Amino acid sequence: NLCPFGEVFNATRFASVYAWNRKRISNCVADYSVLYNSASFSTFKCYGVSPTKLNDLCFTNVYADSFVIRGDEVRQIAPGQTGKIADYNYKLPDDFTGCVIAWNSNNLDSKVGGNYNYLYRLFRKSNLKPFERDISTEIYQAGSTPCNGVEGFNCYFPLQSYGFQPTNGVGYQPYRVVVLSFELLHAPATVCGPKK
Amino acid sequence: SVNQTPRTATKETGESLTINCVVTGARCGLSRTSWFRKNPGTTDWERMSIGGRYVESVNKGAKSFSLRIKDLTVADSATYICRAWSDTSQKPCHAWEQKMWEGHVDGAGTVLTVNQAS
Ligand SMILES: *[C@@H]1O[C@H](CO[C@@H]2O[C@@H](C)[C@@H](O)[C@@H](O)[C@@H]2O)[C@@H](O[C@@H]2O[C@H](CO)[C@@H](O)[C@H](O)[C@H]2NC(C)=O)[C@H](O)[C@H]1NC(C)=O
Repeated sequence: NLCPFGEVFNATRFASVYAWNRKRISNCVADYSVLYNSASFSTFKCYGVSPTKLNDLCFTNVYADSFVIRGDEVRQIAPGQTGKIADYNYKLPDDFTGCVIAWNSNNLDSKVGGNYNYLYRLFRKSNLKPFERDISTEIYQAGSTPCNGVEGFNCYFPLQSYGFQPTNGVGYQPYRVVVLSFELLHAPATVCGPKK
Repeated sequence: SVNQTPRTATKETGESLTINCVVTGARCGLSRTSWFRKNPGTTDWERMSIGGRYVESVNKGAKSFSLRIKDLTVADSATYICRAWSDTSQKPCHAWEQKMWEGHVDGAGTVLTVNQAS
Protein backbone atom coordinates (compact mmCIF):
# COMPACT_ATOMS: atom_id res chain seq x y z
CA ASN A 1 0.00 0.00 0.00
CA LEU A 2 2.06 2.93 -1.33
CA CYS A 3 1.99 6.39 0.20
CA PRO A 4 0.19 8.83 -2.17
CA PHE A 5 3.17 11.11 -2.77
CA GLY A 6 1.84 11.64 -6.29
CA GLU A 7 -1.11 13.67 -5.03
CA VAL A 8 1.36 15.95 -3.24
CA PHE A 9 4.24 16.43 -5.70
CA ASN A 10 2.06 16.34 -8.83
CA ALA A 11 -0.92 18.26 -7.47
CA THR A 12 -2.42 20.39 -10.21
CA ARG A 13 -2.63 23.46 -7.94
CA PHE A 14 -0.27 24.53 -5.17
CA ALA A 15 -1.01 26.85 -2.25
CA SER A 16 0.32 30.29 -1.50
CA VAL A 17 2.96 30.03 1.20
CA TYR A 18 0.90 32.01 3.70
CA ALA A 19 -1.98 29.55 3.20
CA TRP A 20 0.24 26.46 2.93
CA ASN A 21 -1.44 23.10 2.49
CA ARG A 22 -0.81 20.10 4.73
CA LYS A 23 -1.58 16.48 3.85
CA ARG A 24 -1.30 13.77 6.53
CA ILE A 25 0.31 10.58 5.23
CA SER A 26 -0.52 7.43 7.21
CA ASN A 27 -0.81 3.64 6.92
CA CYS A 28 1.33 3.17 3.83
CA VAL A 29 4.76 2.23 2.49
CA ALA A 30 7.04 5.07 1.39
CA ASP A 31 9.74 4.43 -1.20
CA TYR A 32 11.84 7.60 -0.95
CA SER A 33 14.61 6.39 -3.27
CA VAL A 34 12.68 7.39 -6.40
CA LEU A 35 12.22 10.91 -4.97
CA TYR A 36 15.78 11.20 -3.62
CA ASN A 37 17.36 10.07 -6.90
CA SER A 38 15.19 12.26 -9.13
CA ALA A 39 16.98 14.95 -11.10
CA SER A 40 13.87 17.15 -10.84
CA PHE A 41 14.54 18.46 -7.30
CA SER A 42 17.06 21.30 -6.99
CA THR A 43 16.81 21.13 -3.19
CA PHE A 44 16.50 17.88 -1.23
CA LYS A 45 17.67 18.69 2.31
CA CYS A 46 16.97 16.45 5.31
CA TYR A 47 17.38 17.36 8.98
CA GLY A 48 17.61 14.86 11.83
CA VAL A 49 17.64 11.94 9.35
CA SER A 50 19.93 10.59 6.65
CA PRO A 51 18.10 10.32 3.30
CA THR A 52 20.11 7.23 2.32
CA LYS A 53 18.53 5.41 5.28
CA LEU A 54 14.90 6.50 4.83
CA ASN A 55 13.82 3.27 3.15
CA ASP A 56 14.84 1.44 6.37
CA LEU A 57 12.88 3.59 8.84
CA CYS A 58 9.32 3.75 10.15
CA PHE A 59 7.47 6.76 11.55
CA THR A 60 4.21 7.26 13.39
CA ASN A 61 2.91 9.70 10.78
CA VAL A 62 4.32 11.78 7.95
CA TYR A 63 3.07 15.27 7.12
CA ALA A 64 3.50 16.78 3.66
CA ASP A 65 3.28 20.60 3.62
CA SER A 66 3.38 22.30 0.22
CA PHE A 67 3.36 25.84 -1.19
CA VAL A 68 5.04 28.19 -3.68
CA ILE A 69 7.74 30.77 -2.91
CA ARG A 70 10.42 32.50 -4.98
CA GLY A 71 13.82 30.94 -5.61
CA ASP A 72 15.73 33.32 -3.33
CA GLU A 73 13.56 32.16 -0.40
CA VAL A 74 13.98 28.37 -0.54
CA ARG A 75 16.92 28.80 1.88
CA GLN A 76 14.43 30.09 4.48
CA ILE A 77 12.62 26.72 4.60
CA ALA A 78 15.13 25.33 7.13
CA PRO A 79 15.44 25.09 10.92
CA GLY A 80 16.80 28.23 12.53
CA GLN A 81 16.30 30.64 9.61
CA THR A 82 14.81 34.15 9.62
CA GLY A 83 13.29 36.39 6.96
CA LYS A 84 9.80 37.25 5.75
CA ILE A 85 8.97 33.67 4.84
CA ALA A 86 10.33 31.94 7.93
CA ASP A 87 9.10 34.68 10.26
CA TYR A 88 5.63 35.32 8.88
CA ASN A 89 4.57 32.53 6.51
CA TYR A 90 5.99 29.02 7.21
CA LYS A 91 8.23 28.23 10.19
CA LEU A 92 10.16 25.00 10.87
CA PRO A 93 11.07 24.05 14.45
CA ASP A 94 14.65 24.04 15.66
CA ASP A 95 14.35 20.27 16.34
CA PHE A 96 12.87 19.56 12.89
CA THR A 97 13.11 15.98 11.64
CA GLY A 98 12.27 15.71 7.96
CA CYS A 99 13.19 16.78 4.46
CA VAL A 100 12.72 19.96 2.41
CA ILE A 101 12.22 19.32 -1.31
CA ALA A 102 11.98 22.10 -3.92
CA TRP A 103 11.89 22.47 -7.67
CA ASN A 104 11.70 25.34 -10.14
CA SER A 105 8.19 25.78 -11.47
CA ASN A 106 8.60 28.75 -13.87
CA ASN A 107 7.02 26.74 -16.67
CA LEU A 108 3.81 26.21 -14.65
CA ASP A 109 3.50 29.11 -12.19
CA SER A 110 4.62 32.13 -14.24
CA LYS A 111 2.45 33.88 -16.81
CA VAL A 112 3.11 36.51 -19.46
CA GLY A 113 1.96 39.77 -17.91
CA GLY A 114 2.33 38.29 -14.43
CA ASN A 115 0.77 35.56 -12.32
CA TYR A 116 -0.68 37.23 -9.21
CA ASN A 117 -2.46 34.28 -7.60
CA TYR A 118 0.49 33.44 -5.30
CA LEU A 119 0.85 35.71 -2.25
CA TYR A 120 3.06 36.03 0.81
CA ARG A 121 2.59 37.74 4.18
CA LEU A 122 4.76 40.84 4.58
CA PHE A 123 3.89 41.95 8.16
CA ARG A 124 2.95 40.27 11.43
CA LYS A 125 2.86 41.38 15.06
CA SER A 126 4.91 38.36 16.15
CA ASN A 127 6.86 35.56 14.50
CA LEU A 128 5.00 32.35 13.71
CA LYS A 129 5.50 29.40 16.01
CA PRO A 130 6.77 26.25 14.27
CA PHE A 131 4.10 24.89 11.90
CA GLU A 132 1.69 27.74 12.72
CA ARG A 133 -0.58 28.91 9.87
CA ASP A 134 -2.04 32.42 9.55
CA ILE A 135 -4.50 33.24 6.76
CA SER A 136 -6.05 36.37 8.30
CA THR A 137 -6.09 39.66 6.37
CA GLU A 138 -6.25 42.18 9.24
CA ILE A 139 -4.77 45.59 8.53
CA TYR A 140 -1.36 45.65 10.20
CA GLN A 141 -0.96 48.40 12.80
CA ALA A 142 2.66 49.46 12.31
CA GLY A 143 2.45 52.52 14.57
CA SER A 144 0.56 53.76 17.61
CA THR A 145 -2.61 54.86 15.78
CA PRO A 146 -5.34 52.20 15.36
CA CYS A 147 -6.21 51.26 11.78
CA ASN A 148 -9.96 50.41 12.16
CA GLY A 149 -9.74 48.25 9.08
CA VAL A 150 -8.53 51.06 6.79
CA GLU A 151 -5.19 51.02 4.97
CA GLY A 152 -3.11 54.15 5.43
CA PHE A 153 -0.21 55.67 7.31
CA ASN A 154 1.43 53.02 9.52
CA CYS A 155 -1.58 50.80 8.60
CA TYR A 156 -0.79 48.10 6.03
CA PHE A 157 -2.62 45.34 4.22
CA PRO A 158 -0.52 42.31 5.19
CA LEU A 159 -0.28 40.28 1.93
CA GLN A 160 1.62 40.94 -1.30
CA SER A 161 1.51 39.16 -4.65
CA TYR A 162 4.68 37.67 -6.14
CA GLY A 163 3.68 38.53 -9.72
CA PHE A 164 5.67 35.69 -11.33
CA GLN A 165 6.66 36.29 -14.95
CA PRO A 166 8.64 33.89 -17.18
CA THR A 167 11.42 36.46 -17.77
CA ASN A 168 12.11 36.76 -14.05
CA GLY A 169 15.60 36.04 -12.89
CA VAL A 170 16.06 32.70 -11.20
CA GLY A 171 15.91 34.21 -7.72
CA TYR A 172 12.50 35.63 -8.58
CA GLN A 173 11.10 32.55 -10.35
CA PRO A 174 8.50 30.41 -8.60
CA TYR A 175 9.57 27.25 -6.78
CA ARG A 176 7.25 24.54 -5.56
CA VAL A 177 8.21 23.22 -2.11
CA VAL A 178 7.20 20.08 -0.25
CA VAL A 179 8.22 19.69 3.39
CA LEU A 180 8.04 16.13 4.74
CA SER A 181 7.79 15.95 8.54
CA PHE A 182 8.69 12.59 10.06
CA GLU A 183 6.74 12.40 13.30
CA LEU A 184 7.86 9.97 16.02
CA LEU A 185 5.44 9.31 18.88
CA HIS A 186 5.35 6.57 21.53
CA ALA A 187 2.86 4.62 19.42
CA PRO A 188 2.78 2.01 16.62
CA ALA A 189 4.29 3.05 13.30
CA THR A 190 2.03 3.64 10.30
CA VAL A 191 4.53 4.78 7.63
CA CYS A 192 7.47 2.50 6.81
CA GLY A 193 9.99 2.20 4.02
CA PRO A 194 9.79 -0.87 1.77
CA LYS A 195 12.45 -2.62 3.90
CA LYS A 196 10.12 -2.17 6.93
CA SER B 1 23.05 25.58 0.05
CA VAL B 2 25.63 26.11 -2.69
CA ASN B 3 27.19 29.46 -3.56
CA GLN B 4 27.95 29.24 -7.29
CA THR B 5 30.09 31.92 -8.94
CA PRO B 6 30.16 33.63 -11.35
CA ARG B 7 26.40 34.02 -11.82
CA THR B 8 27.00 35.24 -15.40
CA ALA B 9 29.95 35.26 -17.78
CA THR B 10 30.83 36.32 -21.31
CA LYS B 11 33.80 34.71 -23.06
CA GLU B 12 35.49 34.78 -26.45
CA THR B 13 35.84 31.63 -28.53
CA GLY B 14 38.88 29.71 -27.30
CA GLU B 15 38.89 31.01 -23.73
CA SER B 16 38.04 28.91 -20.66
CA LEU B 17 35.43 29.34 -17.92
CA THR B 18 35.95 28.36 -14.28
CA ILE B 19 32.86 27.90 -12.10
CA ASN B 20 33.32 27.66 -8.32
CA CYS B 21 30.73 26.10 -5.99
CA VAL B 22 30.97 26.41 -2.19
CA VAL B 23 28.74 24.18 -0.06
CA THR B 24 27.35 25.57 3.20
CA GLY B 25 25.51 23.88 6.04
CA ALA B 26 26.37 20.31 5.00
CA ARG B 27 26.14 18.04 8.04
CA CYS B 28 28.72 15.61 6.62
CA GLY B 29 31.36 15.68 3.93
CA LEU B 30 30.89 16.19 0.21
CA SER B 31 29.88 12.72 -0.98
CA ARG B 32 29.20 13.38 -4.69
CA THR B 33 29.22 16.14 -7.27
CA SER B 34 27.63 16.54 -10.70
CA TRP B 35 27.39 19.27 -13.34
CA PHE B 36 24.42 19.97 -15.61
CA ARG B 37 23.82 22.26 -18.53
CA LYS B 38 20.46 23.63 -19.67
CA ASN B 39 19.85 25.20 -23.04
CA PRO B 40 17.18 27.93 -23.00
CA GLY B 41 13.75 26.64 -23.92
CA THR B 42 14.43 22.97 -23.18
CA THR B 43 12.73 20.98 -20.44
CA ASP B 44 15.52 18.75 -19.12
CA TRP B 45 19.02 19.37 -17.80
CA GLU B 46 21.88 17.49 -19.44
CA ARG B 47 24.38 15.77 -17.17
CA MET B 48 27.95 16.70 -18.07
CA SER B 49 30.63 14.04 -18.46
CA ILE B 50 33.96 15.07 -16.96
CA GLY B 51 37.18 14.21 -18.75
CA GLY B 52 37.56 16.18 -21.98
CA ARG B 53 36.97 19.93 -22.12
CA TYR B 54 35.15 19.60 -18.78
CA VAL B 55 37.67 19.29 -15.91
CA GLU B 56 36.61 19.10 -12.26
CA SER B 57 38.47 19.78 -9.02
CA VAL B 58 37.14 18.91 -5.56
CA ASN B 59 38.38 20.42 -2.27
CA LYS B 60 36.92 17.95 0.23
CA GLY B 61 38.23 19.84 3.25
CA ALA B 62 36.68 23.16 2.23
CA LYS B 63 33.50 21.43 0.98
CA SER B 64 33.95 23.22 -2.33
CA PHE B 65 34.47 22.13 -5.93
CA SER B 66 34.96 23.67 -9.34
CA LEU B 67 34.63 23.04 -13.06
CA ARG B 68 36.79 24.42 -15.86
CA ILE B 69 35.45 24.33 -19.44
CA LYS B 70 38.29 24.51 -21.96
CA ASP B 71 38.23 25.68 -25.55
CA LEU B 72 34.94 27.56 -25.41
CA THR B 73 32.67 27.68 -28.47
CA VAL B 74 29.35 29.41 -29.24
CA ALA B 75 27.91 25.88 -28.87
CA ASP B 76 28.79 26.20 -25.16
CA SER B 77 26.52 29.19 -24.55
CA ALA B 78 24.09 27.88 -21.94
CA THR B 79 23.26 27.81 -18.22
CA TYR B 80 25.43 25.59 -16.00
CA ILE B 81 24.47 24.15 -12.61
CA CYS B 82 26.54 22.36 -9.97
CA ARG B 83 24.88 19.76 -7.71
CA ALA B 84 26.41 18.73 -4.36
CA TRP B 85 25.55 15.71 -2.23
CA SER B 86 26.29 15.29 1.47
CA ASP B 87 25.39 12.17 3.42
CA THR B 88 26.63 9.87 6.19
CA SER B 89 28.96 7.99 3.81
CA GLN B 90 31.49 10.84 4.28
CA LYS B 91 32.86 10.15 7.72
CA PRO B 92 33.16 13.49 9.64
CA CYS B 93 29.57 14.62 10.42
CA HIS B 94 28.31 17.41 12.68
CA ALA B 95 25.74 16.83 15.41
CA TRP B 96 22.06 17.20 14.61
CA GLU B 97 21.47 20.06 17.06
CA GLN B 98 23.46 22.16 14.54
CA LYS B 99 20.49 22.31 12.10
CA MET B 100 22.66 21.20 9.16
CA TRP B 101 21.53 19.10 6.23
CA GLU B 102 22.14 15.83 4.44
CA GLY B 103 20.99 15.39 0.86
CA HIS B 104 21.70 17.32 -2.32
CA VAL B 105 21.30 20.92 -3.46
CA ASP B 106 22.11 22.94 -6.59
CA GLY B 107 23.95 26.16 -7.19
CA ALA B 108 21.92 29.04 -8.60
CA GLY B 109 23.53 28.72 -12.04
CA THR B 110 26.09 30.35 -14.35
CA VAL B 111 24.67 31.95 -17.52
CA LEU B 112 27.54 31.68 -20.01
CA THR B 113 27.61 33.62 -23.28
CA VAL B 114 30.32 32.76 -25.82
CA ASN B 115 30.88 35.21 -28.66
CA GLN B 116 31.67 34.09 -32.20
CA ALA B 117 35.26 34.00 -33.39
CA SER B 118 36.72 36.58 -35.78
C1 LIG C 1 4.85 12.82 -10.89
O1 LIG C 1 4.65 12.55 -12.30
C2 LIG C 1 5.81 12.04 -12.98
C3 LIG C 1 5.48 11.99 -14.46
O2 LIG C 1 4.08 11.91 -14.69
C4 LIG C 1 3.83 11.32 -15.98
O3 LIG C 1 3.00 12.14 -16.77
C5 LIG C 1 1.68 12.41 -16.23
C6 LIG C 1 0.95 13.21 -17.30
C7 LIG C 1 0.93 11.12 -15.81
O4 LIG C 1 0.45 10.45 -16.96
C8 LIG C 1 1.84 10.18 -15.00
O5 LIG C 1 1.15 8.95 -14.84
C9 LIG C 1 3.16 9.96 -15.75
O6 LIG C 1 3.99 9.03 -15.07
C10 LIG C 1 6.18 10.69 -12.39
O7 LIG C 1 7.32 10.17 -13.07
C11 LIG C 1 7.07 8.95 -13.81
O8 LIG C 1 7.21 7.75 -13.02
C12 LIG C 1 6.99 6.53 -13.74
C13 LIG C 1 7.11 5.40 -12.75
O9 LIG C 1 7.70 4.24 -13.34
C14 LIG C 1 8.00 6.41 -14.89
O10 LIG C 1 7.76 5.22 -15.63
C15 LIG C 1 7.88 7.63 -15.80
O11 LIG C 1 8.87 7.57 -16.82
C16 LIG C 1 8.06 8.91 -14.99
N1 LIG C 1 7.91 10.08 -15.84
C17 LIG C 1 8.71 11.15 -15.76
C18 LIG C 1 8.41 12.27 -16.72
O12 LIG C 1 9.62 11.21 -14.95
C19 LIG C 1 6.48 10.88 -10.91
O13 LIG C 1 6.75 9.63 -10.28
C20 LIG C 1 5.31 11.54 -10.18
N2 LIG C 1 5.69 11.82 -8.80
C21 LIG C 1 5.21 11.16 -7.75
C22 LIG C 1 5.71 11.60 -6.41
O14 LIG C 1 4.40 10.23 -7.87
